[PDB]
Amino acid sequence: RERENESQESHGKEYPEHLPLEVLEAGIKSGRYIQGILNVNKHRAQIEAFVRLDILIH
RNA sequence: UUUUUUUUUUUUUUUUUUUUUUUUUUCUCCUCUUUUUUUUUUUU
Repeated sequence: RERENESQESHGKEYPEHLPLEVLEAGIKSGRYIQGILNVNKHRAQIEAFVRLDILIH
């Protein structure tokens, strides 16, 4: 019963689609976007992703 | 004492041409474990 619910609450997209750069120019300048390097743990490497300014990406 | 006649190896040579490696399939796919990540230092 789960199966149909998880498979029909997934539709036909897997990842957020990207977008242009001038957006990122502005989003920086206006002050709503930080940007740094990104590393990963290695015991847990599918979950524990960090964004060195640390932002936990789950 | 046994004369005379019954052809034979197809004729021909003095014709133009402006293309080009290959060639045509097989789907989506659960990466297991002390961690933040250590870090100066000196002898190459």
